[PDB]
Amino acid sequence: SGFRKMAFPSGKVEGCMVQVTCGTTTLNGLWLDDVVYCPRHVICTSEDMLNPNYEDLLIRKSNHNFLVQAGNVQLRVIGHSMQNCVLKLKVDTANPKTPKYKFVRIQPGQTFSVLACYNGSPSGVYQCAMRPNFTIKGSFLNGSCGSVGFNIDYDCVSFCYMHHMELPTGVHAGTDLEGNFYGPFVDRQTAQAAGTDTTITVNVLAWLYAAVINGDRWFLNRFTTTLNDFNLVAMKYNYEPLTQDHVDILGPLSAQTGIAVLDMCASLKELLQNGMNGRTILGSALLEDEFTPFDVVRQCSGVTFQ
Amino acid sequence: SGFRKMAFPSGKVEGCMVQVTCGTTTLNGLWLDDVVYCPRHVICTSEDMLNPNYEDLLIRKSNHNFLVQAGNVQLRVIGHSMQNCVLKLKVDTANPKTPKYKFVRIQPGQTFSVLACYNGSPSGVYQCAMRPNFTIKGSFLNGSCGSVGFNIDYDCVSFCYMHHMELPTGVHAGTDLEGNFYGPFVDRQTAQAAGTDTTITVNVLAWLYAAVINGDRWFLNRFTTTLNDFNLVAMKYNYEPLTQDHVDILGPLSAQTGIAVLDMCASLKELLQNGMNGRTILGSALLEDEFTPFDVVRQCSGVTFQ
Ligand SMILES: O=C(c1cc(=O)[nH]c(=O)[nH]1)N1CCC(c2ccc(Cl)c(Cl)c2)CC1
Ligand SMILES: O=C(c1cc(=O)[nH]c(=O)[nH]1)N1CCC(c2ccc(Cl)c(Cl)c2)CC1
Repeated sequence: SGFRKMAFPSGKVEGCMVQVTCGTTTLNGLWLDDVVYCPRHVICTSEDMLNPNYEDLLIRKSNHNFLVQAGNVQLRVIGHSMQNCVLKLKVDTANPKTPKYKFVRIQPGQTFSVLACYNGSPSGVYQCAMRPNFTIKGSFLNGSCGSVGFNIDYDCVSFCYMHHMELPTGVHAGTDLEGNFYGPFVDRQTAQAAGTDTTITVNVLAWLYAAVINGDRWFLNRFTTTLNDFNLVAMKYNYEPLTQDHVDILGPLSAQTGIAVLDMCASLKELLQNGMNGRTILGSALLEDEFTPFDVVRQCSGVTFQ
Repeated sequence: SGFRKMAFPSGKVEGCMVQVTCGTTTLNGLWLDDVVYCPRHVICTSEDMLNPNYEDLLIRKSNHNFLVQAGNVQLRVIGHSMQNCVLKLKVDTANPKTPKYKFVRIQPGQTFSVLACYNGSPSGVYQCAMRPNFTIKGSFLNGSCGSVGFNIDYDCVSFCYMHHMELPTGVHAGTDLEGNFYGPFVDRQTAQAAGTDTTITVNVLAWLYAAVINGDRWFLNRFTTTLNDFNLVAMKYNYEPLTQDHVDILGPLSAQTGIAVLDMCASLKELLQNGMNGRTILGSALLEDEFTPFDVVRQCSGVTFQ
């Protein structure tokens, strides 16, 4: 038993991280087969950051302007191209540590692991969720651009996020690995604001099921509610509305605990209206929304990876 | 910026995990050079667990009773011995992925990363602290014994924990890698209780400095206090007393923020006496004590590893 913010093991990703330098700008790249992927703003200088014309900036570069290092080994760049907001550098050596991988775009409410890197060297791993406003609440310092987010399904790494920038409010924005931003952001150093965030309701319910599995039961009651009665209260508290698909997704956790989803919703309704009265749930005094139903199942029933 | 529960990258450890089977009992082992380390209770059966005589149980075993698998490859066991509560299995092949490593015993209040494993396969990584009562608040299911805890200093993995059991209250107990338990526990299935836990004060202060670094300042004031006046309040709230060594350890965070340690103690004194009034610090509504001063520095100033 127990419940922790658990990240995926990062070994398969650590061997794909490299350092990319162009001019006096250095950041991280992702080396898969014979291509290195990195944020295209590596080709900017101080004068360009405010209103860069990336087509102009790239045509003025040649392959030898790009220094790629995998630890000690230098990788020879033999080609470059731009795909949306990511740069693809063709190199002369295929990465022998390339795992089975795919590029997926995730949805708000989904979670993934971030391998934070500096100078091509992995520094730490943590779990976060994609917020409804398409930002993530990460932990990133200068030099972290090009760090990636990923999930592991069996033996396959699904890359879903490449880090590009920090917004003024301290949250983070980036792209999928095809270079398309999450959210309405662009890779220029203008002041951009994220939309208002909401709480991910299906995740809060999954976390309450994890609490019950671990012996925290004080918030339960025998009331029930309907989807529509719940959603009326949820919207008042800036909670995402709950759909029938969400109910179905929680099925396995309902089955395992014997507490119907709409029963659990009645408990949540109560917690939203009267607070938690200085009591805690799984060691938190706030309702946690960055565990998916799948995260809970994986941690409270146990699945490994190859 | 930002602040997350960040674990060390686990790649260097993932390649040392193997599966150990003896009879119908299977758990995880740690394969370094030509030795596999695992909890000695792998040699117990249902009849033995309550009052095992490990010397008796081991003399009745031969090398061929131990099945060790590294993925597909079977490792031939060519010798066995017991060192305190860990079993050492000599195998015919040295692990080619053995990192630079050392075995260290950590102190209460220190943090480390746990690589949770099942059937020799890494499942997740998370950060925890060694509690003052020598337990950890982990997340472990059946089959997790032999999972290890570690820190990474530069290129060197310091192994500090091997998982042995879950106590009745849902917390976890284990040994260092020399097989000596943390705390007053023994590897038998008797009911054992942990002592009362306390809050790790130097860690709470480090976390308040991280909050200031990240722009949460609402709890500051201009009061100051003395070590002895603070410790009188701390003991009333089940907080570990604060020493001059702790003050010195926080120096770099005092320097970076311009807030003297005893000033920060006055803020903590206030938070303990009046609570947080439904305000939050770094996204928590409780005082967090599982980040060391070194954890904060690493995350709020940036250090990588080789
Ligand atoms: O490395 C970081 C960084 C990331 C982070 O999350 N937090 C932090 O403090 N620093 N940089 C700041 C953004 C910079 C940039 C330059 C040019 C463009 Cl066009 C854009 Cl969009 C961004 C590159 C350098
Ligand atoms: O794998 C787990 C496990 C760990 C955990 O943390 N949580 C959970 O639910 N299960 N086991 C329970 C302890 C068992 C044991 C058997 C014999 C002895 Cl002598 C001892 Cl001391 C312990 C081995 C199997």
